[PDB]
Amino acid sequence: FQKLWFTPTPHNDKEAMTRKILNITDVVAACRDTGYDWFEQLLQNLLKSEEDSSYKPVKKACTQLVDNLVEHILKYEENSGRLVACITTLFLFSKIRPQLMVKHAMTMQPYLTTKCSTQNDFMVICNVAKILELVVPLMEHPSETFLATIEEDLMKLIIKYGMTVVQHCVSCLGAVVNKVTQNFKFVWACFNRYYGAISKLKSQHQEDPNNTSLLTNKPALLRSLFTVGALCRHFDFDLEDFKGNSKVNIKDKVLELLMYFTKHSDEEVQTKAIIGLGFAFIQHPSLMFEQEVKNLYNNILSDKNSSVNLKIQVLKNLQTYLQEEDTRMQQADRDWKKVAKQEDLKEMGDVSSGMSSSIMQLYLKQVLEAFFHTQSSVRHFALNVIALTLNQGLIHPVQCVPYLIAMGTDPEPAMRNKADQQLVEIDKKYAGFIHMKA
Amino acid sequence: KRGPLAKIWLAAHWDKKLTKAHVFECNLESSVESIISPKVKMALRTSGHLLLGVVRIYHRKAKYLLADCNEAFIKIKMAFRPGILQENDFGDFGMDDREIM
Repeated sequence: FQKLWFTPTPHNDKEAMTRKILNITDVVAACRDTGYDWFEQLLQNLLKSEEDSSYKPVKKACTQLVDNLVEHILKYEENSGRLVACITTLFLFSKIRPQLMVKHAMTMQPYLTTKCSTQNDFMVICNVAKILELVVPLMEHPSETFLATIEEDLMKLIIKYGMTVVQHCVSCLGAVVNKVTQNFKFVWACFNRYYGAISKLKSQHQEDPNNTSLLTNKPALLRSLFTVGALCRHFDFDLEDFKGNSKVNIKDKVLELLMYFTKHSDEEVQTKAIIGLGFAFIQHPSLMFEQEVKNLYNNILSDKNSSVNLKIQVLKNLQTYLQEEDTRMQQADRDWKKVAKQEDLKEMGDVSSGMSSSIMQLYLKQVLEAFFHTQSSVRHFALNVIALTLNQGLIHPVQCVPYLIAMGTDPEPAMRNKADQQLVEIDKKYAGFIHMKA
Repeated sequence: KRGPLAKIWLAAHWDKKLTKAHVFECNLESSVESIISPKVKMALRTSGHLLLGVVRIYHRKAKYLLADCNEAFIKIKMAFRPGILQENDFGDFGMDDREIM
């Protein structure tokens, strides 16, 4: 592959270069179904494996490909599959190395500003938000008006669109606000508005469980729950300057308020509240230890519940917690030398390390029981949670071998493929285990 | 390598590059082994290595002499007195390691 694509391609016979761009976009847009881990691994290998100067053969082709893709995107001007695929390729090339797209961000800015109500357009907005998150802090001496309009249109986008876009944009907003600028009073006022609205709804509901205004303004409440969840996750405003005065333990506040709205009569309200709690959890893990959260999960996952969206939501909460914690640990370990001289030798902390294990021991059993569900999505999510746990060794393997064997006889092929592969890895290290539970 | 004992070095360490032309008459046993014993600053370790070398050389000489003698004797006994599916692995599970997800 280093000889098939990443060659310097001198500035003549442009048709070959255009055909190469067509080919690569086709490859990635077709690979969207399964995963992008392999592509990143290959590109990591090609880049790292030539670290010396040695004419930098891959670097030239890479930078010429990304800038020519930029130019192609510009000259497009107005088939949408190619637009979304090209933006996706830009996203991957930013992820592998971020310096490659420092110069073109000003050219990427206009797409974020305004768009339409079609799907593929939303995918474009999500991807360009991701790119901006990855590249903006690394920009050599940015312009303040650029940051101003960035934050302005990000807020305009938050207050006008759906779920996934809100998530993937409040991510980049939080990152850019905490890395370069400092105007956190804006976000503080935003959370003030949302908190006040949902609290007024709570107060009005506390003595009027049969009123009708709630059945009218439901969308505002739902959007408010999801937004306060995402804000508490990505961008922690329980600190010295956000409040600007003595702390009123806002994290505890939002915890109690969401936990209140968990007990209700409709379904969409409950689902959105659980989503809020999950986002709140990924920022403060210790909250999982609280008794109400415990009994809540250990009742939803058991007890033969009618709902099948609550169970899916719970399992998705656990899954995203595990993945995010793993990624944070790895990418925070990678840059050791900046903090090494300012950490003790006699401490050897555990509460920041052992915590991720402890959590599972409170819920694990129930999750395993969820294998025996008639729906398929529940089974798929349960197997995802267990295969994320075991792959970091958090829990003792030979107590969830029998369930992981009985999952070897589902109809869907990807299911039992993943199961059986997990089983052969469990065996190849530890000789005896399978013979114990057969 | 280099020296009037390089042959024994090779025969004690590598032994494969040593050709049938070397082994035969390159080294005069009664002289070279005699040279090894009073050679200046000879370590016991290297001496043991050289011992195995010279014994391997001598064994090879014995092999060649036996082969040539046997050839000669076989010669001398001559004279001229004019007077479908057969074995496939069961399905693919033998060799079709499945794709991960």
